[PDB]
Amino acid sequence: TTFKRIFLKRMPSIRESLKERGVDMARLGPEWSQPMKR
Amino acid sequence: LTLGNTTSSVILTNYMDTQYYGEIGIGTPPQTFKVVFDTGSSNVWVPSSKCSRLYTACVYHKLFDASDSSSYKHNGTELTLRYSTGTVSGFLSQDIITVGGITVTQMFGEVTEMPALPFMLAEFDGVVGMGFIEQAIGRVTPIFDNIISQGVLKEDVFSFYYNRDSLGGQIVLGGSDPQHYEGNFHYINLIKTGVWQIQMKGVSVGSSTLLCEDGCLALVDTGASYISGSTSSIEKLMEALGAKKRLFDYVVKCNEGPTLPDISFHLGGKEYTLTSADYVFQESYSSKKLCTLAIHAMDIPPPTGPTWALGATFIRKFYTEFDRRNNRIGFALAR
Ligand SMILES: *[C@@H]1O[C@H](CO)[C@@H](O)[C@H](O)[C@H]1NC(C)=O
Repeated sequence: TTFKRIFLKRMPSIRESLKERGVDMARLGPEWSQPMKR
Repeated sequence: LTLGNTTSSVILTNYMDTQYYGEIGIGTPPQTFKVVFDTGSSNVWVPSSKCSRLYTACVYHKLFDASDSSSYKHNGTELTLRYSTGTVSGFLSQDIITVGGITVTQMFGEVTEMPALPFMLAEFDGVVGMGFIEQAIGRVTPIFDNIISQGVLKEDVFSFYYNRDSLGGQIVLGGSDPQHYEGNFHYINLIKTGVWQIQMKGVSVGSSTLLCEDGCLALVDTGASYISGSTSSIEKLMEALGAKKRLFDYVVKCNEGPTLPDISFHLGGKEYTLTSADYVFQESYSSKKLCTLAIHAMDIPPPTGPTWALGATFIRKFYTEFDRRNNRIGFALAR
């Protein structure tokens, strides 16, 4: 009515968190698995 | 999720790269959650207090406890998001949901099953689907349709803005702010009603139109952050870009980073150019260190696919207005 806003706040992405923890990308399981996204 | 067959079964539920969350309040008194606002899905889901499977990931997040809400009204219908392994499952519930001042009565998913992996490392609790009922699992009224029926909005539209840097960004409900964009909005009609997907006539690299000739589809997913497009197309685009596969992402040498060409998306007869600074993470400039582009593969099957997907990086440069009333997507140069 006046302009309602949803404030989007910055958070660390899953990819960013994996990098910070030092998780080896190849060691997440096979191609079929599929580290959930689609 | 994987499930080919239906329109509400093939949903890009990325979140691998998602740097922005919003907040919702469910129940009386309100129970707050950090949620991803995805224009790719149409379901509202939060971890449930009824989740108990030790290897689930509900443990690492805020749970909705129906018992603590006076305004709670149960349904019970099961909903399932199938992946190769395993599933995002729960049951349907109804309660009072508040988004940026707007309060509605919502049919949301009380999640009792979350995978391993990747959900433990997700800083957000759940998902708020900004799509149409056609993509909603169980044909439940999506958040936006419910907000529309309250007659609170000036226009039955919502627009996404991603800030200069890092609150970090914002979703304008009931219109689009003129302090977010410059110039005029170019309105592109949707391919089909029920999905934020538009017609793309071609993708150009440099001079120089290479791929997407003879038409192609392009999704506008806010839950996503990168630019998706079929392996064969991204394999062509990346070989032309002089980049090599480093698994899940494509890389270039940090020194040759800004020297790279320009990607152009032909949408609605207009030139939507994306320069090296827009699609490359320039954390380094050393010829030894590697810089991530991305732009990644992602193969979407029918009915949703084969399709391209324009994420948060496209919306960062192009202020996107989502018109539910006129079934169109409007782009304007962000500022
Ligand atoms: C749940 O809601 C749906 C409408 O989407 C309806 O068909 C069904 O009967 C409801 N069930 C209960 C138990 O309220």
